[PDB]
Formats: sequence, structure tokens, C-alpha cells
Amino acid sequence: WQSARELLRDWPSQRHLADRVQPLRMRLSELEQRLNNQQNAERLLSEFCK
Amino acid sequence: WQSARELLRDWPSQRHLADRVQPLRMRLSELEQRLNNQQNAERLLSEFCK
Amino acid sequence: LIDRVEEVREEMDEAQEAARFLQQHGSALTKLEPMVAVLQSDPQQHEQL
Repeated sequence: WQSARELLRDWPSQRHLADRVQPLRMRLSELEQRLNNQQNAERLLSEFCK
Repeated sequence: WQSARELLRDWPSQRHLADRVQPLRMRLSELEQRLNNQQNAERLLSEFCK
Repeated sequence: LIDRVEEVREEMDEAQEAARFLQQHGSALTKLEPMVAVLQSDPQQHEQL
């Protein structure tokens, strides 16, 4: 009984947050592109610094 | 009874998504500067190209 | 140095695992949810009850 109640507590949250995978997917694509830009900027900055 | 079951189904989602406010706040701020810069660039482009 | 891509990727792992578990046991959970209360009553425990 207690286990089942816990599962039925979690499962709606699982269902609630499953939909976020795709918004997360584009989110991480954009975020990683941004970090790529940040790394490029950092590298170029250091490159000129000298 | 049915309304109660619906409400307690909502409560998981309610709390889960209410938890996401602040992380969303910084995202909104960031995206806002993004738009601001978009408008700035778009303008500057327009005035130069005129 | 936000480095949140690690965080977003962990969120992806969690959400994709949640979707996979939903697929894995969605039917079992749905068939369990309308009649959960029975788990509190075990036949012999019904007599002891």
C-alpha cells in the first residue's frame, strides 16, 4: 500500500516532467552552442592578450 | 469525490511547476537581454543602412 | 561560466528516464490507480481486522 501510494505520487511528476525533454533538448542545443561561443571568445581573448 | 481526485492530481503538478519559477526568472531575464540586443542591432542596422 | 549544460543534461537524463518508465509501466500504474486502496487490506488481515 505505502509503496503504491509513493509510486502514484511520483508518477504524475514523472508524467509532468517527461514533456520537458524536448524543450530541454532545444535548451541544451542552444546552451551548448552558447558555451561553444564562450569558449571561442575565451580562446581568442587569450590569443590576443599576448 | 471526482473533483477531489482531480485536485489531488493537480497538487503534484502544481508544486512541481511552482518550483520552477526562479530558474525561469533568470531565463526570462537572459532572453530579455537577448531581445534587447536584437532590437539594438536591428535599429543600428536600419539607421546605418539609411 | 554558467556550466548549466551539465545540469540541463542531468535534467534530460531524468526526464527521458521518466518517459521511459512511463512507457515501461504506464499500463500497470493506470490499472493500479483506480483500485489502490485494496493494498491496505490483506485477506487474512481482513479476518484479524
